Amino acid sequence: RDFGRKLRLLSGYLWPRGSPALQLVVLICLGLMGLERALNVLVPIFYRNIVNLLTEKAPWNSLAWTVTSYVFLKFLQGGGTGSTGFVSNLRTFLWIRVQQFTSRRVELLIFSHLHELSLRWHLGRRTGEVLRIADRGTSSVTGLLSYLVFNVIPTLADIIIGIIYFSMFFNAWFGLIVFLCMSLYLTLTIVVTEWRTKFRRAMNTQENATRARAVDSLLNFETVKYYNAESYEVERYREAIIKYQGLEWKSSASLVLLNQTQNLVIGLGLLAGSLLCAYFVTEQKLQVGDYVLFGTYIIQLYMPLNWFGTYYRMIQTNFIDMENMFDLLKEETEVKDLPGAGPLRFQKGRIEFENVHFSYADGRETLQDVSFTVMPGQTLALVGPSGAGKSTILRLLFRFYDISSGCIRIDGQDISQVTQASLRSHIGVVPQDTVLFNDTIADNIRYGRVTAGNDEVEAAAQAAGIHDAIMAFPEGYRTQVGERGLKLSGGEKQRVAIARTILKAPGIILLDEATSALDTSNERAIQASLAKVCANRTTIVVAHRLSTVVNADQILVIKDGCIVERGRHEALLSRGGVYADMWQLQQ
Amino acid sequence: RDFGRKLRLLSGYLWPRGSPALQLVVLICLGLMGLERALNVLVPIFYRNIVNLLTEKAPWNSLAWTVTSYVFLKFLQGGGTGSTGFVSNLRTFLWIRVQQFTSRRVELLIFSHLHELSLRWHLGRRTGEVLRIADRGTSSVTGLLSYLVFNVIPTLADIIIGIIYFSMFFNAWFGLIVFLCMSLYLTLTIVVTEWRTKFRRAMNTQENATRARAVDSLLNFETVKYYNAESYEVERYREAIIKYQGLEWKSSASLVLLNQTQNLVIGLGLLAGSLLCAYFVTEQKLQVGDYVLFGTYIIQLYMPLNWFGTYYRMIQTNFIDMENMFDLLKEETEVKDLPGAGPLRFQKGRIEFENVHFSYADGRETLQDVSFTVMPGQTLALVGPSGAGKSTILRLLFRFYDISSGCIRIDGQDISQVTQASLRSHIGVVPQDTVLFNDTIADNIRYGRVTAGNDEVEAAAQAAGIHDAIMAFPEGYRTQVGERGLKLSGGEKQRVAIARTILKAPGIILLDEATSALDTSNERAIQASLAKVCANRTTIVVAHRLSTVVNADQILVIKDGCIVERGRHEALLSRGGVYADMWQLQQ
Ligand SMILES: N[C@@H](CCC(=O)N[C@@H](CS)C(=O)NCC(=O)O)C(=O)O
Ligand SMILES: N[C@@H](CCC(=O)N[C@@H](CS)C(=O)NCC(=O)O)C(=O)O
Repeated sequence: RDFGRKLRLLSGYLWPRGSPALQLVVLICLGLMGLERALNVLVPIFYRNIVNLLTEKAPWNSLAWTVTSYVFLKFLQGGGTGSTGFVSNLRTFLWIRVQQFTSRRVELLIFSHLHELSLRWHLGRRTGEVLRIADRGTSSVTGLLSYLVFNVIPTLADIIIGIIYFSMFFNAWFGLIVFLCMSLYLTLTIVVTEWRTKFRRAMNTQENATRARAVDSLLNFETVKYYNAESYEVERYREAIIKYQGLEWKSSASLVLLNQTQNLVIGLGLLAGSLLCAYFVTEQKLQVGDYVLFGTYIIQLYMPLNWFGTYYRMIQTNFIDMENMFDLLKEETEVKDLPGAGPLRFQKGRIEFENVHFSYADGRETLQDVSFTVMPGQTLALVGPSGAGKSTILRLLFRFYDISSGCIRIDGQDISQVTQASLRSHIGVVPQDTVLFNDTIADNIRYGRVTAGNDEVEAAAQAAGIHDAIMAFPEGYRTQVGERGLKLSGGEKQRVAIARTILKAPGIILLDEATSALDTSNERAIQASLAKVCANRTTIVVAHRLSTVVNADQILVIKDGCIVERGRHEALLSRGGVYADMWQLQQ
Repeated sequence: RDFGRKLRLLSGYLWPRGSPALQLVVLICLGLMGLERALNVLVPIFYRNIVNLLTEKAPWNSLAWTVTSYVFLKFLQGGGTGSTGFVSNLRTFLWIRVQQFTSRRVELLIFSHLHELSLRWHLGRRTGEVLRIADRGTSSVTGLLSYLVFNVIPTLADIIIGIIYFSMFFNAWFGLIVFLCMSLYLTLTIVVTEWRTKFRRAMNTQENATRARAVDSLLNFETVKYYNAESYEVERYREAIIKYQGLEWKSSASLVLLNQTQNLVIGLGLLAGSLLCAYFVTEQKLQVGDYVLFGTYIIQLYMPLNWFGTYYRMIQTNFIDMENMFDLLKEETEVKDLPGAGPLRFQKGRIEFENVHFSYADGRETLQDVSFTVMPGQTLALVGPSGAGKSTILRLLFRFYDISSGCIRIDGQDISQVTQASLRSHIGVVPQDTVLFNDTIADNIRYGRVTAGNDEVEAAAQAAGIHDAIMAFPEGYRTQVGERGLKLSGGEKQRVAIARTILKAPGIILLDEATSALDTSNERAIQASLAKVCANRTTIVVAHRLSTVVNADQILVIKDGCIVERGRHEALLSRGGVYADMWQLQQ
């Protein structure tokens, strides 16, 4: 039933293909499992020997030695519920290390491969669902291995070994009795389990619904604002509670029924076995100790079978979760890749366009036959209505999609024939809302270059005029910054964005202006700093204000993928066309 | 150790003081617990009888009947791990019903009392934390009762009963042996359960930190935007994983030690008992069956005492959660309430203000000596800068806070000592951002009156001009609406707000103008509807546009708690004051 490939993948993930100091640990763990399985069978034999020696008035010495050996063996073996003895504890003590190793490896792998994807897929689904999928996937990879290997194979092996022992060394009917009892136990526990899976899921769905209902009567506090509607909400909560309680009652009972069907089957068992053994004993066919041996063996072999239910249920789920996570990882639809080879030669920073058409969505087209060429060092600007074309062309400048038709070349070299690393390193981008994550300002600034020391940080503090503002803070570089720490203003995060821009030392500045209201002096200082970092550097600015455009060397207007102005600035001044639009935009 | 009052409260919650059909259930459950405890002691006596009868070659009939009785008894008693037998399953089968009843009652109580609170407390902390506190509180109330009553008292009772039995009917030294073994087991379990507690909490904190770290590398997709910072994020994740794995390893190692300290104190005890019993057997002081009897009793005590060991931590945690939930319920910070008695009768709706002072924050004061009086049917309006005073006075019209100093009267009756029910019933309020929860629009409309039938819904749909939209939707009143369903426009939700306003049919309309830009024809239709619902009804409107002011009878301007305009509409037009502000607002 397609289990072959599944088990092959599980085996692949089991063996630590890496460090050679862990295969020895795995071998030791398997040997310990084998020793535990042997002890589990050979303890009752010593119990029977003790009883037999006691019933024939043996001398004290042999009795003492045998009882000491039996007690030591019981201590080594699981002295109850399987998972108590010394052997199982050592097995856990090594498997924790091996499990941590494998979980770390798989988690790093999935994290890196998920981070390697493109943007469209990352906007396709929300982050919470995918993070939950990943966490459940790694938890399943560990737990399914643990559950199967160390709780479902040992139990079946114990069952088979006990059947063989009873059929060979004890009699010919006890084997049949045990086999029938265990077969009935297994099949009944399996079915009952499916019926219960049904009535249960329905309980989890109802619980999720009744929990979601509760939130929207505490997060939507308009009840009193509208009317005296406390009674209505109370009644609705009562009805939801009633439904959930009914489903819960049905579930819990299924469990009581699985539990008792089991406690019966094992019992019809004991009876049959105990009655037959007693009858065989009373006619000198067996010994006294055989009775206690059979009782102890049946009890001890039934002991780890009490959870087969939970185990079926889970070994299933975790398989579904593994399917989901492997489907996530196996996806190869990440079409933003690179050619076979070819670095980038950033000679001077030439940018050219040749009738490029692109539409980020489907159905209709937004950008078509856009063509313009910018001399290096000139601060070209883009203006237009409230549209998404500006952001689109911003992204195609940054190799964030794949152009459907056209060509984008830089310095006489196509950007589609080079790796993303150099092209993205040479360009610094300032977004509208520069949001930062939870860390100190020191690593925030060093985020520009990992190998750059604090010398570049001091240089940036001197250059960007942030030294006085930074040292004004009494907490120093170890200040708690972010949503966890203190809040900052928009101007401050723009300033730190310029700081990391100077850290980058880029070749092109594809900056986007923020729309924050501020005094003209601070904005002019910011623009002066931007000019002094983009001096003798290509610059593209997107804004709705003419202050940055009046001194700009070239201005373009985009109207649904159309450009109607070109040439030098004096030509546009002499046009006298939408210059009315510029006049009415100036005020 | 302060346990007395806590146990008294637990006893209070245990007995269902309500319906008379559950006292019988509780009595039956306690009787079943007692019967289980008796069986758990009296089974090994039958085992010893069987062995003794087998060793003296008893006749077959007595042996068969005794063995059948013993097997039946084992089936009735827990045939392993305590929670398997028929008796325990029946106890669960009734406790599920009683637990559902008590949980439902406590949850409804806490929900209603929490919903009765005021607003400032609800802005003191977010809803998620308080809801999680409530849910943990109810879960603890159920689980702590279950854990204690049915798994910590029975085990200690079993220990004491076994000690008594061994000291009385068996010998004078087995009691000492068992007592010493059990005392050592308990004390070692307690101490190792504490040291491990520490190391562990540290594991939970580290896990929470690492998990929270992952979300801020997927909700902050700026890595590609800034620079090739995949390596830095991968390294940071690796370091966090390393720290978490170290803490996890320490915790697992601690667990492996508690387990074995136990499996020893049990091994030492069993060794001593078995050796002494065998030596006493070899000198004809005891019987053969006493050996198997002693062996079979220790195993029982051990199962339960194992999981006992664990249950310490949980009783402790929960008692913390119960303390938190009871502290939440005992909170009395609801200062917006009503005097000892006094209903309200609304005649016509006179409103007067006599130099009232109010400050919702602390330190400074915002609203002071505010005085105005509104004739019925006059749409009095407030205007000013970007300030919250307008919303504040909107709130004080609704008895949403307590006036610091002054006098507020409606219809010549002070509102500070009247019931909130009628006072909020006679007044309808239209907010700016009307948020609704997950349900159909039919209930959204019916929200006006719980007792109102569909006849009023049809009449209001005809009156408010919303029937055409209803017929437009092919799903009718049964359309799936809300954030889970399809979205609606701002104009539509304002319209449904007016619809529920007509459902209320109030006497005073403390409406607030919507801040949505829309076609002037729809706005004039909305204004006509508002006039036709506010005809011969008092109205107060807050807006920054002159559309609601041109026809207004009286307009007030707030200047950080100052009012300088008063009089009739012609009077304020002729005053020649902030009329300049009116002209400069128009264009
Ligand atoms: N009756 C189950 C016992 C399994 C069990 O009780 N384990 C706990 C989990 S720690 C459980 O299942 N209780 C909650 C549930 O019903 O799922 C079986 O025989 O497999
Ligand atoms: N040897 C453990 C057995 C109990 C146990 O391990 N139970 C599970 C809970 S189902 C557990 O504790 N695992 C998580 C943990 O280590 O706390 C003890 O004596 O406490």
